[PDB]
Amino acid sequence: TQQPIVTGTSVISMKYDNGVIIAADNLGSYGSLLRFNGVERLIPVGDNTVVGISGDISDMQHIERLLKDLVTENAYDNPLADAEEALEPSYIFEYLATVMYQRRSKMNPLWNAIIVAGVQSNGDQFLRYVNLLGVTYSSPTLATGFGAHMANPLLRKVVDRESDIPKTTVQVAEEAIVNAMRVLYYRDARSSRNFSLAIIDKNTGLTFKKNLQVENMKWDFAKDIKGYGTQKI
Amino acid sequence: MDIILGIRVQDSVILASSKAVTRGISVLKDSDDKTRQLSPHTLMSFAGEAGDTVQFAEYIQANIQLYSIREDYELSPQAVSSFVRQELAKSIRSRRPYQVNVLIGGYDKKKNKPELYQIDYLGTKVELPYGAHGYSGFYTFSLLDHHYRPDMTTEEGLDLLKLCVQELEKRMPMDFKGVIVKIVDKDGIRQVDDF
Amino acid sequence: GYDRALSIFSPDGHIFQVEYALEAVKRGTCAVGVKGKNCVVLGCERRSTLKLQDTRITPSKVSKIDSHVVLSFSGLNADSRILIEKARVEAQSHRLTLEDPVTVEYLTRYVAGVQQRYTQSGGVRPFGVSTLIAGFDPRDDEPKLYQTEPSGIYSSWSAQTIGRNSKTVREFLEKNYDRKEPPATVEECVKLTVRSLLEVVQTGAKNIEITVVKPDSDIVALSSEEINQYVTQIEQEKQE
Amino acid sequence: NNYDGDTVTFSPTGRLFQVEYALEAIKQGSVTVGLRSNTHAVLVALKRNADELSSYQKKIIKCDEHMGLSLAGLAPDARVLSNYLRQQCNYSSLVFNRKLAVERAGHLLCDKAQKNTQSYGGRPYGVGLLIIGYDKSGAHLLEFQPSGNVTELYGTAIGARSQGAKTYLERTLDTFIKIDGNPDELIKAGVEAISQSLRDESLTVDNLSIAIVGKDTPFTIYDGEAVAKYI
Amino acid sequence: GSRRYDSRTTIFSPEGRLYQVEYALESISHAGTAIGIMASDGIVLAAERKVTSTLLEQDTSTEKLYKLNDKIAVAVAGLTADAEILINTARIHAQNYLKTYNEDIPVEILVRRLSDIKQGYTQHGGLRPFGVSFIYAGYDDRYGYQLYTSNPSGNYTGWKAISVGANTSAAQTLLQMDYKDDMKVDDAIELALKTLSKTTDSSALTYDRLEFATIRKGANDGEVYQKIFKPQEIKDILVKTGIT
Amino acid sequence: QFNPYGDNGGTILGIAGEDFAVLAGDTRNITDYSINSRYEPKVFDCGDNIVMSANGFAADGDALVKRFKNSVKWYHFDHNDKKLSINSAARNIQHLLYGKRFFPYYVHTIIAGLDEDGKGAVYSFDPVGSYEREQCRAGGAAASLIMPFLDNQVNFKNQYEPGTNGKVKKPLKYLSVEEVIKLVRDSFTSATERHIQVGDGLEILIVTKDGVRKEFYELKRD
Amino acid sequence: TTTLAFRFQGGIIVAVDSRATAGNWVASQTVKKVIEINPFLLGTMAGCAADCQFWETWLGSQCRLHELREKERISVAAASKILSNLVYQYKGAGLSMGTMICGYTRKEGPTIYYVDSDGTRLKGDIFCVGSGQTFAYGVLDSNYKWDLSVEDALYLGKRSILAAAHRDAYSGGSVNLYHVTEDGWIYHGNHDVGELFWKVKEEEGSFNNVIG
Amino acid sequence: SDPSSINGGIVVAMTGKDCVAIACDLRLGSQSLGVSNKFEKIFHYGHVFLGITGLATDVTTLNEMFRYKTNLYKLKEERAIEPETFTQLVSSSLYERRFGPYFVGPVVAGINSKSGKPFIAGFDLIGCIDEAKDFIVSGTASDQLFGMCESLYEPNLEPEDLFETISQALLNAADRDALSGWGAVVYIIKKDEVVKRYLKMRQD
Amino acid sequence: DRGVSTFSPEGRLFQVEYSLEAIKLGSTAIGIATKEGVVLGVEKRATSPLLESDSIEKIVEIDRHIGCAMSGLTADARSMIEHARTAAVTHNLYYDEDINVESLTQSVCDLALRFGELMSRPFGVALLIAGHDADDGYQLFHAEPSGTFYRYNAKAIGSGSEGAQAELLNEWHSSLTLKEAELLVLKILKQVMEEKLDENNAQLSCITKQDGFKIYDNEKTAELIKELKEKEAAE
Ligand SMILES: [Mg+2]
Ligand SMILES: [Mg+2]
Repeated sequence: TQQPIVTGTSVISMKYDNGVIIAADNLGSYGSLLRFNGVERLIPVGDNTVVGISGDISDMQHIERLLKDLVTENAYDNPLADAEEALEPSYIFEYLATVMYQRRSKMNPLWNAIIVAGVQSNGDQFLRYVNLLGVTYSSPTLATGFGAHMANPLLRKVVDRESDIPKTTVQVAEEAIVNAMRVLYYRDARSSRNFSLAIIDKNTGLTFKKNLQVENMKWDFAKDIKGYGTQKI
Repeated sequence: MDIILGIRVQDSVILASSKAVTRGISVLKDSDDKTRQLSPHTLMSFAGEAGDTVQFAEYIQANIQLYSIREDYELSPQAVSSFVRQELAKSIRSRRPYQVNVLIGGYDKKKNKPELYQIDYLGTKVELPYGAHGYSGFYTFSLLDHHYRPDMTTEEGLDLLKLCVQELEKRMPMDFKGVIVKIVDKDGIRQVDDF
Repeated sequence: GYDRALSIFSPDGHIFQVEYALEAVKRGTCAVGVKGKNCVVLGCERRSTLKLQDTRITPSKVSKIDSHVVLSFSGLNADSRILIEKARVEAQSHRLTLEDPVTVEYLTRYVAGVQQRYTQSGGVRPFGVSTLIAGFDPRDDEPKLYQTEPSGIYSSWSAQTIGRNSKTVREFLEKNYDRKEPPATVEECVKLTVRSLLEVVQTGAKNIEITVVKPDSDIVALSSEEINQYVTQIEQEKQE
Repeated sequence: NNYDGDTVTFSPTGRLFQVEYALEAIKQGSVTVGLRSNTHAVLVALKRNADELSSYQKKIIKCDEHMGLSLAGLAPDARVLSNYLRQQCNYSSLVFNRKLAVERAGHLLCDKAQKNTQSYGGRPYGVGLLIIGYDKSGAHLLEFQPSGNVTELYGTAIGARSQGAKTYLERTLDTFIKIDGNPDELIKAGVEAISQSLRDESLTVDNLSIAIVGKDTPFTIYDGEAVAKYI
Repeated sequence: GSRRYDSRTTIFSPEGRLYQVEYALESISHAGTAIGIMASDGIVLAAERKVTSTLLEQDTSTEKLYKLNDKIAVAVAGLTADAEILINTARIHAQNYLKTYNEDIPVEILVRRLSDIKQGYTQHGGLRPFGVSFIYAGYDDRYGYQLYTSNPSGNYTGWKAISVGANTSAAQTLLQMDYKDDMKVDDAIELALKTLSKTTDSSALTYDRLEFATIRKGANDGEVYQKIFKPQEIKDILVKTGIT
Repeated sequence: QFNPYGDNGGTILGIAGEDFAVLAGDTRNITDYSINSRYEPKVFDCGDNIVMSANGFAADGDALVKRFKNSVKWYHFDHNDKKLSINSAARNIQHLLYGKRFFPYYVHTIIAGLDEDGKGAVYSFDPVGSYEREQCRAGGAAASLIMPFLDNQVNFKNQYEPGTNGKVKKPLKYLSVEEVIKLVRDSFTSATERHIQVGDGLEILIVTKDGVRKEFYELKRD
Repeated sequence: TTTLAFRFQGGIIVAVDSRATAGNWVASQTVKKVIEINPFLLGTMAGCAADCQFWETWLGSQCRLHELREKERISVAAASKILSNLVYQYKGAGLSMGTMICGYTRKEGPTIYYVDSDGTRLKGDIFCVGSGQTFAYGVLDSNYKWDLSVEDALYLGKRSILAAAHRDAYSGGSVNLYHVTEDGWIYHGNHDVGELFWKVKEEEGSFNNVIG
Repeated sequence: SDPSSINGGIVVAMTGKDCVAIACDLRLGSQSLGVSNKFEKIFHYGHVFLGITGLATDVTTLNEMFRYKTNLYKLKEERAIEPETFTQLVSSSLYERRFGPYFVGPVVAGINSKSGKPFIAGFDLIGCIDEAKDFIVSGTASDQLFGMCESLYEPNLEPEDLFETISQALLNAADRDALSGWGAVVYIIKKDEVVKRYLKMRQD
Repeated sequence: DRGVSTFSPEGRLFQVEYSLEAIKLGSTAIGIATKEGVVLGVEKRATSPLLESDSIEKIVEIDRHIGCAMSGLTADARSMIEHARTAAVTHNLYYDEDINVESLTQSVCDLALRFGELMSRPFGVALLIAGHDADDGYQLFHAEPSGTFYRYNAKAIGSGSEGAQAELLNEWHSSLTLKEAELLVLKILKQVMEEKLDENNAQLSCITKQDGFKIYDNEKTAELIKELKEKEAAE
């Protein structure tokens, strides 16, 4: 039995024609206090997988150490550790999913929602979700927390089903993600302006972008809004 | 499980136990014998939580019978009662205690005396001339305080017992379907078939 | 815990510790079991080098396992108590769960199983004891007599003997005991049991113990005078 | 002599006699051959019988859809080690959704056998194993010895008179390695290899045992009338 | 491994004997003689101390005779340290019984349990047996006055009169000669001392080389009393019988 | 306080024919009022001509299926590649479920296949392992909507022969694979209309002696 | 649920319903609430489906092991006690079982034992267990006699379940009949309440409360 | 469901001139129901006296426990235990069950056989020793006993006078408590004689 | 001394090889498998005439479809039989079906090598496990203390095994009837047995698909013995 203390908010992601995109803001909330502002919640594993984590940050750091140790362990007695026997997104996800479900079954969960984004060795896009209950699912768009309620609707307008994935480019997909992050900044009280974004492409590989900001924001209309009903001045 | 009574007279101990076994709004049985013979001259009646009562009674029975075989000797009622008390005393501080109250009626062959012991589920032991468990005592004790004499015969003890059952049948809310009466004396244990 | 495998195979395929346990049985005082038409009798030797004994309190050779089953033995006396205790506990456990007393075969099978377990368990030696188990099954009038030994094998016997000079008394029983017509009465069965012990014992004074078991938990041990009457009767008929 | 009472004792020359005696049990065992190409890996085993009335002792055991082995020596020890491999292959699939690499399989067997040679009370395994498999890096063949030593090979053989088959494969190396995309021809080379270890007896229908794994071929065992093709 | 150094204490000889038990009995045969005699109205326990030194504190010493409870006592023959381990266990067992049944433990039950412990060390555990033989003297309301003996094998037997330790062969012959069933305590006291006086390896039997105890019903009306004799009391009883 | 259970919604449906059996299920996965996936399969081919679905709390469902699939694999190893019969699979699943009697898998399990006489079979389970063979069973969120429709159309309940004064019942008969699929599709479209957790897609697994065939159909996405 | 079993001149009658409920939802109408342990032993099921089904099939395995080890069919007393001792170990854990172990042996004769999840074990001639037990008792007790024929006994057991199926909301579906004799148990069919009710109403003239 | 007041009962101990007294009621009940009027709460191990109030099963259990321990003490020490030593033993035994305690209020009383000094002591349920020159009280009428003892008690009372003081303290305390009374026993303890007296009191 | 799980220089486990010598001292047990059934027969070998031979239980039921005969230190077989019976019943509970004869035999053989320094020594008894299942039909297995089991068309174990096995080599063919197999066990038993074969000192049994495992009565076997003698005298 736990309760989350220092928390991270939405992680959002989607598939596009050649790969996957994932994003998450750089905030570590302490209840209503916006305590920590330099928290990286996207953690790359190798050059082909990015794990995005929300929820309890202490448990996130524990999961970082597990992934870091998994890469070390996989390299032991493995001449093909950087080739055919390298870690796949599917291997990394299943490991975490096993751990998440085992911990909930011992009534001592890792208080997180996790999205594993990556590209498999055969070029197939990998995008799957797992959380504190051990619940897992896959979809062309995946999101956690407020992202599930606000980002998914926007991302699903681009990729509404499987057949829309080949029709979606990296430029269009990234634009939708960045737009979704702006919407979350408007409407999520536990979000920040600063965020990180990661693109895993089957051709150009892993591109990790840090220190991105939400921009082109609409606030001007606020000046005209006066009172809460009858007030004119 | 509700009514168990005990009366120690001059030359015997008489135990009376109700025949009803009730579960919910149904009397499942009206001929239940709520007692086990621990040894030829020692009888134990019991009442309490369903399942626990019989499980406990039979466990005690097996242990006393084991002792009898090992030593080729019958334990005294006092010795049996102390053993039973200790088991209940252990039980009350266990993970799941035996919720079972007992009366032990026995005839000590060495002393040539009847003996009645009342033990509750906490391991509270007392030797008495007459005893009861549950709500039964609230009616019978005052009745026995009045009518009981220490030098009574077995027949007089049975008439006294009839008077208790009549009072219970009159004022008790629940129908306990009469009682099975058993006598413990020098000649052993026998049942009164017509009561 | 002490783990050592004490009972092990030898090149010739023998378990010496089990066979040496049989030698301890061969050293023990003689015990005989004879079953009749409506009874079983257990005879036991008591060595007469021990005078100034207190026969009231000295452990009896025949032990009640339940009210309907008895157990005598030959071999190490201390070892026998462990089997008897385990047997008595199992007898009460059987009554508790099955709501019926043990059959003689079942009780024998349990005791034999305990003996066997001590022949392939680490850190223990075999029981230096062979038992004769006799009695009557619940609600049954057919006499039962079984034998066990250190290895753990057990079997039923019309009549059998164990202990020192048992080969002599077995020789006697093999010609004197008729399968087609066993001892019809209690007297005949006891007499044959006493006769068989008189081939080995020495004197028929306080050396022979006799225990008679009958159906429906009817067990009684004979006194000195009662046994002495059989001894007196046999010797007078012998002089012929 | 004085240093062969248990596995925890070194000889004055630095030998482990109980391990060497366990190795001797393999030499007494019936012959089995292993060989591979770039696309497929093949096991061929000569099964042994007690007499004409008895069945023939099964030599090949399946570990997963993509891996299995053949045994030579104490069969129950092969059952224990193969059972351990089944669990490790299965652990890899359930936890990591990953087919166990044949090289890791060998490393795991080595470490399991090693622990039994350094501790008091236990004993070394009395069996030799030939593990074949097809994983992400192609076809593989391993040789396991109960000393702990595991070796990756193009081809090999273990058991009684195994030197004959081993010499043949050493000559045929350049030929059978390039049998790619042709199961029957690779098996034929294996059946011809095991034939070099035969004396007096010949390969019959209920005597021969063959197994194969490859690119688009799950680990499957052939016995009985199914191996009549290769005689 | 450690197998090399294992003596194997719980095994049979080819003849069917327990090596360690037999060798423990050989040890006990060199110990100071202890005698027990049961009379109709009490029990006597007499024991010879092992080669006493003149500077040994005799009055505040306990080597042979120990009290298990108010009704039961034992005479020791063998390793004193081993005996004390078993004695404390027996004392605890007696109290467990009293706690359970609110009755003093019957003598045989205490003897059986202590003998069962000894038996265990001969059958399992891989440890040496206790090099101790006891004579148990006690009373209960079932069998009255009782004498028992146990030895390292865990076998126990009942007796009218018995000796353990050194010179038991000679001692048992003398007891068998002079003992009779209608004997009194005062007569048994005399027999015990006379037997020790003839079997002893010492030059002459004296008070400082003895321990003595009686269990009588000499207390007031239907109750048992244990009397562990003091040095001066042994001196007096030795003169009274005409040994010194 | 931490709640180890959740509701992932969705509904499943198993029907047995004469020489075939179907196990159908929608592909929508949900939590509360949100859609997690429009296509997340929960009807699986487990080998040996057995199809299985464990609907309810998806984590427990995936765990159970995963464990049963593994049970089939080990049954082959331990018993000389013997085929696991549907009745033997059913009993095996009871022990898997009852093994967690005091911390249950929060799922309604249904398996389908052919019995040892080649006839269509469906077995249904409660969360703690009580099971029963049936011709017809709906499970999950919309079970209460679908099941009485099946009683009426598959087992012909409350339908009497016209003109017989309600004396002669409508006779039972086996339905064709074509007629069964019609009832499945109509059941799921009806459930999609009247249940918010049901929709997106319908995946049907059909089991015959030839093997396991799949069929997919679109459902309303609102 | 409604289950009963009673003892009479010609042996033992056993009768049960077939309804399963999860709250007010009727989960099934075709459930087997009698377990066939062996040719001479039956077990009835009330309370939790899984607990009853799992542990009574387990009981059959234990009864089978008994006759392998002892070369003799287990007694009804011994069989019932294995189950009662099992559930007693789990007491407090939340098992919910109301069972009746019915059978014939030579030494015992026809015997019925009531066993439940709070450890109670009772031998008796007549028992009714379940949510509809009172309704079954009402019909069964008022018409019961020891001198009943096998035909009349079977009908009374059937009629008693029907009575409960009618009044008790959590009982219904169909009636499963069993007869146990010296030779073993005999199955007397599945009887749908849908047809049985109207048949009994017409032929007997009972159930006048219902709109005919 | 308060363990200390289910069965009811009281114990009181006082010191006098070269003497001590300990007394108790005879009631054992089950809440309102009086069950036994013969249930004595005072026990002795050699010359050391122990009274115990509270849950009757624990009263009995602890008596059996201290009989057990003082018997072994005597065998090993070859002498009877003294009141000071026994007080420490009671404390140790109670605190050993710190988080699962016996629900009792024990009272030790006795005269040291060596020094001749009168000794009394009391304990809480987990063994905290309350040593006192004057008096110790325990049970369901402890408030009443404190009031009676504080007013009636004076130092250096003779055995015959002490008897009257302790008897009147107990009786009048018991008559103001529903769960106490139903008879009473008083022990008067001198250096080498002990007198036990049963008191006449109201039986309601 | 020396370790329990020690290898010899030839590559064999000392204790396993020594246990095989104990089995050679055991009484003879013969098994014959046919398409109509599997027959199991044993030499009782009573050590004395006073021993009631009907109490000698060397043929044993494991399940309705599996039987078992033993030879060697027969006391060691009791825990093996107990394990087999449990394994058979347990499998039926888990899978609602009969258990394969081979799987049952494999389960028994897993105990064999579970000894060392687990039990203290190997079993000193060999088992003939006979049975029937739907997949592989009528089967006969020989389970040794080495953990190894061979399937046999016919097999003899015990003191007269090498002589009986040579006799089974010649006599066995694939078209044997059940009656022919019964007589063949009795014939070969009578040859290798010390004492003269009769209904009291020898026991027969069989397992068929229809009637399951059955131990024959002394009356039934006596007729087969009388039938056997007449047929040998007939030519
Ligand atoms: Mg919808
Ligand atoms: Mg009042």
